[PDB]
Parts: sequence; structure tokens; C-alpha cells
Amino acid sequence: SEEAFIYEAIRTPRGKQKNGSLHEVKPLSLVVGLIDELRKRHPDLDENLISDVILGCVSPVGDQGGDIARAAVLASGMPVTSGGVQLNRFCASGLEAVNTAAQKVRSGWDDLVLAGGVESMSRVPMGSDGGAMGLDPATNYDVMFVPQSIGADLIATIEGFSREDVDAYALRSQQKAAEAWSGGYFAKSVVPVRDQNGLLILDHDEHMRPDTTKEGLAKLKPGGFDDVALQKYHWVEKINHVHTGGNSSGIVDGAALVMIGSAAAGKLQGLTPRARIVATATSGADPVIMLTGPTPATRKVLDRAGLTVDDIDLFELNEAFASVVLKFQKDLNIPDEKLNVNGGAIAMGHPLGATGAMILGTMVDELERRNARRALITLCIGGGMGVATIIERV
Amino acid sequence: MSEEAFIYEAIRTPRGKQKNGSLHEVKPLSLVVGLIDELRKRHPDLDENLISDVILGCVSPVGDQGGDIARAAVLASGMPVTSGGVQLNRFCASGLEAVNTAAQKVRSGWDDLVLAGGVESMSRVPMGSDGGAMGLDPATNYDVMFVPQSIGADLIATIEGFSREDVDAYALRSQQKAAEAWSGGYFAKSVVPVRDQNGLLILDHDEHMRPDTTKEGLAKLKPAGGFDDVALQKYHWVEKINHVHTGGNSSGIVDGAALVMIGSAAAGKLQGLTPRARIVATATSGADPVIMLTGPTPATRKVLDRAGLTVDDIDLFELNEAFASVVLKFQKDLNIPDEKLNVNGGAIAMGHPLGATGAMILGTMVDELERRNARRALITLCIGGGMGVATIIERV
Amino acid sequence: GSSHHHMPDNTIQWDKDADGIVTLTMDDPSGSTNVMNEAYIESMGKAVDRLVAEKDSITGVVVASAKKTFFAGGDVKTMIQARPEDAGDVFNTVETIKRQLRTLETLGKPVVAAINGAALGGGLEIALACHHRIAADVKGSQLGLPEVTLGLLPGGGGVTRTVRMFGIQNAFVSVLAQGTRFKPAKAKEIGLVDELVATVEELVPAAKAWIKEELKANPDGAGVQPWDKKGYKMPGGTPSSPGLAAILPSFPSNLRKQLKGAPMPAPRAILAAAVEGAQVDFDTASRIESRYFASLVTGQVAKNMMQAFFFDLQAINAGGSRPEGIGKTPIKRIGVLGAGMMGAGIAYVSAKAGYEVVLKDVSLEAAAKGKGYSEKLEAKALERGRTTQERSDALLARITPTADAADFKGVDFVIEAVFENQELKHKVFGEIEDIVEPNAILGSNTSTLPITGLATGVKRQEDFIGIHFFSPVDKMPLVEIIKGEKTSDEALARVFDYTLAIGKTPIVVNDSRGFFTSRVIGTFVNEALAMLGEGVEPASIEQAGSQAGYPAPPLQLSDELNLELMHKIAVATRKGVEDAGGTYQPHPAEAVVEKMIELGRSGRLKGAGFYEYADGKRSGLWPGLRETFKSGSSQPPLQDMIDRMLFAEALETQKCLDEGVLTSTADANIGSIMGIGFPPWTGGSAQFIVGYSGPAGTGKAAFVARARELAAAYGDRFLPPESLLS
Ligand SMILES: Nc1ccc2cc(S(=O)(=O)Nc3ccc4cc(S(=O)(=O)O)cc(O)c4c3)cc(O)c2c1
Ligand SMILES: Nc1ccc2cc(S(=O)(=O)O)cc(O)c2c1
Repeated sequence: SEEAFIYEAIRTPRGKQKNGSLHEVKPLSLVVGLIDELRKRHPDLDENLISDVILGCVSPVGDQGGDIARAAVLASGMPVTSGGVQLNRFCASGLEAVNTAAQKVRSGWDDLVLAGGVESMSRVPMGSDGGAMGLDPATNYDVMFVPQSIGADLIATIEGFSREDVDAYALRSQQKAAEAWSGGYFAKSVVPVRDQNGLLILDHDEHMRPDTTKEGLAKLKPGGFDDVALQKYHWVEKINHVHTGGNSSGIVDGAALVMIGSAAAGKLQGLTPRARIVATATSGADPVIMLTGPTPATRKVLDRAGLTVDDIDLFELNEAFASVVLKFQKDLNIPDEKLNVNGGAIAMGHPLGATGAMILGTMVDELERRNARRALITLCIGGGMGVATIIERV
Repeated sequence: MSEEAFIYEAIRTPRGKQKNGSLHEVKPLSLVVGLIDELRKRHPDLDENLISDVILGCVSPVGDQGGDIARAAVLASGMPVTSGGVQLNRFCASGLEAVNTAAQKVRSGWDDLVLAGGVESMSRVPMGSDGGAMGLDPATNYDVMFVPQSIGADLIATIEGFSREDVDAYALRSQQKAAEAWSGGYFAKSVVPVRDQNGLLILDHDEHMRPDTTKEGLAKLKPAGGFDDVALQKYHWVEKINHVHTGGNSSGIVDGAALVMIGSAAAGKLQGLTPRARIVATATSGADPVIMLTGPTPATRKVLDRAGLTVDDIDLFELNEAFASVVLKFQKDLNIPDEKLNVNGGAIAMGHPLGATGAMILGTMVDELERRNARRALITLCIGGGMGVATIIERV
Repeated sequence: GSSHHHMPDNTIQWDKDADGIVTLTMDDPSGSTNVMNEAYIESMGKAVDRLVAEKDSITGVVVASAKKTFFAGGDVKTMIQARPEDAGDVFNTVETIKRQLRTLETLGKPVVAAINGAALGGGLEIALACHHRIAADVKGSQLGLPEVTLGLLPGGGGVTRTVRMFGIQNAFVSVLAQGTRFKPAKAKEIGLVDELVATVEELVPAAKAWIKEELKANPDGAGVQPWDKKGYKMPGGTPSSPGLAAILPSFPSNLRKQLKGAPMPAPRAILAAAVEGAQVDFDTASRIESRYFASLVTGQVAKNMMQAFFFDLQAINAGGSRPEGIGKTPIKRIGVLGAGMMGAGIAYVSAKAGYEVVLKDVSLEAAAKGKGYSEKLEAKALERGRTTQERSDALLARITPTADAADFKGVDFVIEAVFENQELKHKVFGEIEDIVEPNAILGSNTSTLPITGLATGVKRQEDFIGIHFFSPVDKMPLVEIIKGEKTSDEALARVFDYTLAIGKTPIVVNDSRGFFTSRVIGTFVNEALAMLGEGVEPASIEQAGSQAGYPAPPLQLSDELNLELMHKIAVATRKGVEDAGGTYQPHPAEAVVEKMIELGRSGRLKGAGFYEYADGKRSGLWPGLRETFKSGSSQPPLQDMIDRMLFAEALETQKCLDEGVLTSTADANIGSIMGIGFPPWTGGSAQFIVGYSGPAGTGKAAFVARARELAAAYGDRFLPPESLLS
């Protein structure tokens, strides 16, 4: 019934893992800073209409435990009627929070919703929450648990992607991320992180290596999981391990916020809608290869909105691994000039819970800059899942 | 707000107690898989590819309950790999929030059939295993004035004027109405007994109930870090907090899981499914986070305004019995009739499985509406941090 | 209700001395070994009840045995009959057993195990329930939990207590996963035993002396296990510990790597019970262990492995195929002809058994290089420390290499290992048959040549017999004894006793081209080569072999067996049946063999086959293999490939039983597992028929339907013989 509109989409710079600038910053403080930035941009915003705050978090333990969304609502001084819920769908938790927010707005039972994610991987490392697929031997044996890196190398082997192929893409992402930064594309969306004294902590994506060369990537180096993967994929002889630290997504800290509401909610608050959520979709593929989820999810969201690949101006897939993106480009025949045009997680990083909301806002800005119409955002997920979202510039 | 969301199934496991509980040896993943196999038994020809998401509530997603226990349930139960699987946490109302989100996803038109519910093996993963910033971070603990729910519940009884005999009288009625419901067989087709890998029975009843509870026994119980001073610093007009809540008039710590199948009219008609109830409206609100447990009252008013209904229009009221004074306050605020409130007992007798509670008391109302042949029911829960969630269903 | 009990006879003897120390002497009067039978459960229940009743006058308990073996397992006769509907009774039985041990464990007073002999499985579970374990360092004494080797798991507290004693990783790898048996010295080294004594007579006195000293030195901790104390810390940590939780997701993947995906549920269930048990208290962990135990016992794999590795293996060791009435004839001097890998391995396992070996070859240099196979084997044995220098020298000193036929003087047991040519074998036997003793056994290690034809080359044909070994002889445990038409029953018995003497398992096979091992293993190889000719991916064929449960994938095995050897084997079987006026049955795999011979890829000996070999090391499949056979053009289900190789051997085994090639299914099961590496979870190529499980059901009826299902899809060679049909 109602239409879901994105009114704001901001994010923090992604601080690296080793000696990162955001290691001293608690993940709650990252979300509170983005909440205060939204107040700075709309001081006339009646926060009493904000009915929920949906944050994605993959490791909801320690600093990120106890419904960090509700903690952000209370700590930032938002009204106590603004809810607060933490969800987890692995790497697409940020985009799932946005999708759920848009779905709640479409249901007519929610007016204005904050959505996004947070992941301080330097403080709460991945896997800190435990899990049954990994720690329980009865189900680890059944679901054939395999790390995402092996599934990525398995994709490169099956699709015929060489070591130079995944590295050439890794070079492309580093260049396009530097071009986007030096072009000032990210000026409005990347909110610098400061301390309680206002002193600067971080104002750029620390994981970026814009001086990357093809020769440097070739000098990089790539417990029974290979045998487990080949037991299912029995026709492939041996897995060609091509992914290194230079062609895989980085481990970084960060957070992102997306203000989603109905037309009436935005008109009542004097907010200018920037883009419209056209459709979302959730699908999946084999959990051993894991990272083939985006292709059915992208295909599903395209048919749901009555659209084809030709009707999409920008494609944004999370660069978890270089082969996953090349496989996605090969399947749907995506033009080179439309795929991750501002760089990706290989250059800037992959804050698990917040990545879906980060690349979402990245396309909202790029749609307005190029004056384009549509953009499709998708991510590969652990366990073989896939989420895709189509936004239209308003 | 286009597609209408319908409840086709709503099952749950029996609630095993905390001390020497029958379910302490059952992994929480196994509790969820058991309910999935029951749904398969009831509908063998159900094309599970139509199921697009599995939304589970879980307040302590650590250890056995981490790593997206919904996705683990999808993979372990052999469900289609395209059935998603997401865990959410909204404290005590995570179970109902999963149902609300599932219904909202169906209304958005981008999801056809969704499994919703929750799971909480508190004997294995106790409360607070996930840590938390509001508690374990001093800068936030000092600001939000962190106070446990029990003190806020004692504060409600002090402000509203509920005596120790008042909260214990409600506790007695909950134990009696729960025993009467079990003896009448009301829970026959909804409580799915837990079994092991060999088919041997583990638990088939809410073993936290004390149906022989007496007024005399409740009066002999004793009530349960300066949190009293913290609560009275904000409620400065209250002199001293009357601690009336014991283990007999509070909710129980139990293990359990629940599953609700929510879908559109096209999804159920295509699978030959009979809709049992329809989601009329949901709402999220909140109140002061120090008293914490006054959230149900604004959320209930908000969901009644959204559905264009009043208190007289609702046939059954089901509020989670976190604490006796919380229910007496909710009854006092909205003038709820006694004969409409928690008619089959509540968490005081049967227990409070955090992640699964919202989905359990929802399935209880779907069954009691059909039994009484009534029309509307309003389910609501108080939430930590001062939140509230309410939902209105209608028998189809 | 909740009791120590589940007509029967009493098994335990009671004895309380003046100090209040009760001595429970397990002595089952219905057999030579204490076994967890219904008589034991009732007898231990009576004793434990009396321990609780007389607790005020008892200061300690000593668990001893009156048999040569402390305690060896349970009533496998009972657990193999447990149907899925009997899972409740199986659960209650092990819960009662552990309820007795738990009471004995938490008795508030020390309990010591006086381990006189073998304490295996349920026997070790009794000692583990005690607070102190003293073992007598005697001959043949073993300790371990070999439940997994029967498709079961330690269900009497073995998994729970070993995990509490050593942690998850140590208990699984060292004791539980492989059911390793240990000598008393090694048992004390890894922590299974606390101290040792030289003789059995010192056990009970030392047990009461330890109780006397424990009460005096440790009054508070007496009769309290470490996991029952306050502040107990499991070694390696619990699954919630940050250290173990990091490596824990790699345990099931490593186990799947070791099992190669074979359907063996017992090790998986052990790792599940070990981990899930470490997350809860001891009593709850023990109940979890019971449910996994009842799961396996009622399962079909356990019934297959119990049938093969307990009943069938005992029926063989009990002389099931040994002729009746024949006596024992000692073997003084063994004469081996040929110093190849076979002859050298034969000479090693014979001298390792204490026999005097005369290893003859054509040249003294060849016979010396054959003895070097035993020297390089004793080198590794002395390096890793498996034998002493004293007996390693005596072992090699029994091997006398020679090139003179006169050195076979005094040989009463001749084994021939020369290459397979009929006129060659006739010449080799003719030049030693008069030098050896007049009662000497004349054995041949041929793998295809019929024994009746080779027997004509000697004058004492009644003493000519086929003694078929498998390389490497030092590790392969089976000996295929082929009985020619003229071979007497005394020669059969002497070779039977020789096989047991060298520590191997014999099977008796009547003379027939291919025998049983070579004939059945051919169908396994030929099915894979067929699939390759049909266009199946070579990697899928190899994966289907490993996931079926085979030790080596078939195409890899097809390179060790040499395709030129396979070619002349098929030519010989064709030429023999053709001369008889019939029409040979050609196999589709023959076309793939000849195609590889033409391409100059005849196997590993050539240096090129289905794999590419570099410096004698296998290095991946040959890339030109896919283009040669159009690999990828046929994509059948993996379970079809797995069933095509398993059913082929299973149906060929049933033919051998019908044709009288085998005389017992026990010889077929053990002969397939230990001879040609048939997967152990099947229980043997004969047990696989009655123990088949799949979508068509379970049992002989399901095997028949599935055989007909495979027959319609891949050829009538999968049609089940008449004997399997009702
Ligand atoms: N004095 C002795 C005493 C015993 C001997 C056993 C073998 S054996 O290894 O061939 N048999 C087996 C096979 C499986 C077993 C399983 C269990 S269980 O408890 O796990 O069910 C227990 C057992 O005891 C098992 C024994 C060989 C011997 O020489 C022996 C000599
Ligand atoms: N649209 C609906 C849906 C359920 C109804 C139920 C009743 S009843 O509970 O009194 O039978 C009466 C009604 O008018 C109803 C109308």
C-alpha cells in the first residue's frame, strides 16, 4: 500500500583492523554519532514519529549485546517510544534491516524507521557469538560447514577465474574507491568519528590501498575443508586457491544509518525523499559454496518489480571475494561500467552488520550524482543466503 | 498494508523448568527443528519452496543460540535453502516481534509464506549471556539509569498500591487457570511433546506449573546494588519501594520454543491451508526505561487506534505475566474485565521463555478464540528498556 | 521406578575384611569372561544396593575379577537384536548400568579397580567408574574402548568419563574415535591407568593398601572424582571456553576428512556425545550419551559391523572353515621361493612369528635384497620404538637368504612367490620338491592361475595348496587359502594354522579362476572403467569410490593393478570359456582398458595411466582423460555411482556363494573387508545384501528392488541372482 522512501543514508568511515583508529571507539558510540548527525541535518525532526530502530549485527555479544539498537535509542536521548531491535542475517544484516524497515513502512503500521547496522570487528571478532552450524558436531557434519573463503576459491575454479582475474578486479576496486574519494563523492555521506571532546578520530576509509599495483597483488599468499567441499562438488578435481588479502573483503569497524518512512511521514516532517524502495527479495543457494546467493536473489527482485537487467543503471554487490563479483557479473551479463562503480569492500572494508546499509546509501548518492534512475544492491551471505534490493531515485 | 496476513499454524513446545528441567539436555536448535517436523506432519504436501523466510526471536543469541539459529534451523531441518533464516532480538517481545515482522513482510507483498517464532533455552544459555552496553558499560549504565525489571515491578506495585496479597492473589489465579486449561485439554493440539532422536518422550507438559499453590504458601515466600536508590532518584515523590514480588508472583525461567506459520491469502489457498486467524494490527511504543514495565499500556492503546477498535471490541486480553503488578497495572489502566484477562493462565504458572514467549501466547489466543468461538484477541508484552509491543488478531 | 535393577545367576562375590574393605569379585559362572549380560546387571545391582545399605560399616571397595580377563564388553548377542522399536529398552538398560556405576562412584569412600587381565569396552567402563586403577603388567593384557569398531559407542560412561579425564580432543582422538587398545604400560602413560604391578597376586593387596593410604593422606577427597570436586576444570576447556571454541568447528570437518564421507555414523555420534556432554553436568551428559548409544544400537550400520567384526570374525578364528578332526602339525623351517615384494613380505611375517625362514631367489644378490625389505622394516620399528634391538636382531637372524636349492633341506612349508607363469611355477617347484621334507606343504601365491593346474607340476599333489597373500604382506591381514581338487584336508588345516600363527585371518576358497578376492575386486574396477567409458567425470568416479567407503579410489587402484595385467586376465577368461564351446560374457570396461593400452597409459608401472606420475609420486588425473572419453557427457547421481560399485561386488559375492567358491558368509564378509578393502560399514559384501538401507527400505527385499533399479538403468549385470529372490 504505502511507499517506502529513503530520506537519509549516512555512514561512518571504515577503520582498519590492525592499529585501527576505531578500535578505541565502542560500537554503541558509532551508532550514536550517526543519530546525532541526523539531528544535525534535520533539527526540525519530531523524533516522536520514529517508531522503531532496526540495527543489524552479526556478533551480538559483548559491546554489541543486549539489543544495541535499544541502547542507541536510550543513549542518544531518542524518545522511549522509538523501539529498538537487533537482527542478524550474517553479511546482509544491514540490508535486511533496511528491507524490514521498508516492509514495516509498507505494512501501514510504521511511519518513520531508522535502519542500518554496526560492526566493530576489531573489538568483537567474527564468530564471538558462537553458533550451532560450527560448534555443534551433529549439525556441522550435516550442513557440511565450509568457510566462505573456500567457497570463493571453489567459484573461481569452476568458473575459470585465474589468479590474475581476481587480482585485476581487486586493482579495479582500489582505483575506483580512490577515484570516488578524490572526486568528493563520499563527502556528504561519510560522517567523521570524533570523541567526547570533539577531537577527530577518523575521517576516511583506512583500509584503502590506492597505491596498489598488479605486481604487488601477485606477490600475496592465498583443516580438511577442501575435502568437505569437493565431496559435494565431486566433478571438480582440485580447488584453485586464488583469493588473498588483496582480493578479499577487509575486516573493518563501522556503522551506517538509513532513515526510511512513508510519504506522509516525510511530508509531515519536511523531509525530501531521495529514493524509493521499489522491491526487495530473499533467496539462496547451496551453503557449501555459500556465496552464490546473490544471483537468485537479484533475479527474484528483478521479476518482482517487473524489471530486467537492462532497466538497472547501477549494480552494487558487496565485494566479499573477487570471484563472487565476477561470477555475479558473468551470470547476469552485467556491463563493466555499471558494477561497483565507486569501489567495494576489497578496498574500503566489510563491516559485517553495517555493510548492507553502507552500500545502500552509496548507491543513493551515486544515483543522484549521475542523475540515474534505478540501482540494484545485493550481498552474498553465509549459509548460502542472498538478499537484493532495488531503489529508484526520486 | 495491501496483502492480509493470516495465521495458518501456531505450535509450541512444553516449557521445561530451570532446576532439573526435562529440556536441559535438549539443544535449542533441536527444539526449533522439532516444531518444523511437526508442521511437516500436519501438512505433508506443503511446498516448502513457498516459504521465503524463517524469523526467530532470541534474547541471548550466544553459544547454542548464536550464528543465526533460524538459518541453522533451516539447514538442519532440511528446509529449502531458499527459505532465508534471520534472528532478531527485542528483549521479552522478540517472539511477538518475529510474528509482527513476518506479518508485516507478508503485507508488504514481497513475502508469501513465513515461519515466525522464537526459542530460549535459559537453563543452557542464561539471561545476560550476551552482555550488553546498558549494563556492562558504565557511561551508558550511568546515563540510562539501568534498573532491573523486578525493581521496576516492585515500583509499579508501590505507585499503584498493589499489596503483597494483591500480587499473590493474581499468582494464585494464574496457577488455577493454567491447571484448568490443561485439565480441559485446551492445549492438546498446540503443545508438541519433545522427543529424542529415538522417539522417546522427554517432556509433554509445562512442568513449571504448581497447580496446588495456595494463598498460604505464596505468603510465606521471601521477596526477590543500590538499584532502589537509582529508581527513586527519578521517582523522587515516592519515599520507599514496597517489594512485593517473589518467585511465586513472577514469571518463571523455562526452556521452550514456538513456531507460527504466517502467509498471504494466495499462499494458503495455493497450499490448501485453512487460515485460523488474521493479523489485524500491530504497534510498537514504550514508556520510562527505569520503571521499564509500563510499556504495554501505550502500545495497546496505539494498536487499538490503528485498527479502529476499543477495549469493548476485544474478546480476550493476553498480557505476558512477567510480574503480577505489571498485569494488575495494565488491567487498572484500561479497565480490563477480569474474565477477559489471561484466561488460560500465564508465565507465572507456565514460564517465560524469553525469545519464544511472544509467539507462545499468540498461539494460545488463536486456540482460545476458536474454542470460545470468539472474534478478537489482543496480545501484548512488556519489554526491557521501557518498550512495548501489541498485536490484534481476528478469528477467521 | 528409579532402581539399580532391570531368574538369572549371580556373578559377583562379596567379601568384607576386618578393615571394612569390600572386595567385589566378578566371576560369571556361565562363561570364561565377565560380560555385561543380564546376570551382571542384576548382580552388580545387588552388590551396589548392599553397598548403600552397609555404608556405615564399609571403608573402601575393590573391584576384582576371577577370570583371566578383568571384563570384556557386553552381550553383543543382545544388542544386535535390538530393533528400532526396542530403543526404549536399550536406553533403560544403559541408564541402569550407569546408575549402578554412578552410585559406586559417589559412595563417599575410595573404590579401586584391580585390573588382572583385559579390560575392554564395558570392562574399562567399570574401572573408569572407580577412583583408582591398578593394572597387572602381564601378557596379553589390553585396555580400551573398542565400541566404535562394532559401530557402537562407549555407552556405559566411557565417553563421559574419558572426556572428563582428558578433555574433548584428547579423549576423542586417543581412545574413543578409533577404539584403540593399549598395553598396561601405555595405559598408564596416557592416564587410563594410575599405577602398575608385576604380577596379579600383588593387585588386591596393593588395592587395599592404596585405600588405607588414601584415607590417611586424603580424608576429604577420598572417594571423590575430580569432576565431582568444587572448581573442576576440564582439560582443554569446555565448548564455551574461548580456546576450544576457536578450533571446535574444525573437528567435524577433520572427521569427515578422515571418513572420506563414508556413511559411518558411530564416530560422528561419539563426537556429538563428547561435545554435548561437556556443556552440561555429569549426570545430564551421561543421559545424552545413552540416547546416542540407543541410536547406534538400533541402527543398521552397527548391526552390520557387529555381525562382521564380532560374530563373523570369531567364527573364522574358531576354525569355522578349518577341517574337522585334523590335529596340529608344527612348522619348523619355512622355504620361500622368490625375493620380490611378496616373497620378502612373506619371509618377514613368517620370521616375525618366530619361524626359521630360508628365502631363496635365482641369485644370492636378489635373495639378499629381499631380506633387506625386513631390515628396512625393522629400521622403522626400531626408530619409532616398536621393538627392541634384542629381538630385532633375532628376527632378521631367522631369515637366511640363499640361491642354492640344497638350502631347502629340512623345509616342511614351501611358499612360492615367483611371477605368474604356469611353466615357470612348475619348474620352480620341481627343483625343490625332492629337497624339502616328505610332508612339506607346497604353497603357491598365485592370484589367478587355478591351483589344480599348478598342482600337476609336483608329485605330492595332496600337499599342494594355494596360499594367496596381499601386498604389503606386513600389513594386509587376510590370507586367501585356495583348495585345489587334490588338496587334502590336512594340508588345508596346516595352512590354516600357519595363517593364525603369523597373526593373519584365513578364508578357505575352493579352486576357481579368479578365486574370490581377485574375481570380486575385478567387478569393482570394471564398474568404474565402465562409468569412465560412459562419459562420467573421472573426479566423480574417484569421489564415488572414496565416499562409498573404499580405501583407494578405483581408477587409482586401476593403475596399481596395471591395465596390461587386466588385459591378459580378460583374454585368459575368454580363451578358457571359449575352448569349452561357450560364449564368453564380455564386460564394457574392456574397451576402456584397450583404449588406454593403445595410448601408452597402462598403469603406474609404465609411469602413466589414469593419473600422471612424477618421480614415482601420483600427481593428479591425466588432463587428456576428459577429451579421450568425453568426460561430462553423462552425469548420473553420485549415489548411483556409489551403488554401482557396491552392488557389483555384492552380487558377485552372492555368485561365489552359489557356485561353492565360498563355504560361509563369514568368509565372504571378512574376506571382502580385509582382502579387497570392502567398506567396513557394510559389514561385508555378503552382509551388505541383508543389511542394505536406502529409499527402497531396509533388508534383502530392498537390496533386490535397488538391484533391479540399477539393472534397468545401467545393464542386466545388476540383476539379482535367484538365491536372493524369494
Ligand atoms: N583374553 C582375550 C580377551 C579378549 C580378546 C578379544 C580379541 S578381539 O579383538 O578379536 N575381539 C573383540 C572384538 C570386539 C570387542 C568389542 C568390545 S565392546 O565392549 O566395545 O563391545 C569388547 C571386546 O572385548 C571386544 C573384543 C582378541 C583376543 O585375543 C582377546 C583375548
Ligand atoms: N469479519 C468477521 C470475522 C470474524 C467474525 C467472527 C464472529 S463470532 O466470533 O461472533 O462468530 C462474528 C463476526 O461478525 C465476524 C466477522
